[PDB]
Amino acid sequence: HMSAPGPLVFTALSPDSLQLSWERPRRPNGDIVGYLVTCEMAQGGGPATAFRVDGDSPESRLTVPGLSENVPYKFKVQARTTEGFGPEREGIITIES
Repeated sequence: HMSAPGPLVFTALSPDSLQLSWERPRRPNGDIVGYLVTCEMAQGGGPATAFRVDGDSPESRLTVPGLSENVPYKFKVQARTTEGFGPEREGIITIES
């Protein structure tokens, strides 16, 4: 999926927050203007948080708070282009300590 963001890289910062990073799509389908990051418990049924990332970068980083430990979170990152959204890159992360 070359139009999708690179694989998500999770850097857990604390019991309740992590940094998510991703490389821009190797082959964007359109002009990337930002990203959409959506976070929710992987098990579903939970609240989702959407983060609108403004702009593009070879690698983008986002700190995502309001998490918890021992709960897998599913992150979905899509490039925002001038024409729409690119395909999602998904990544699941659990923070333990």
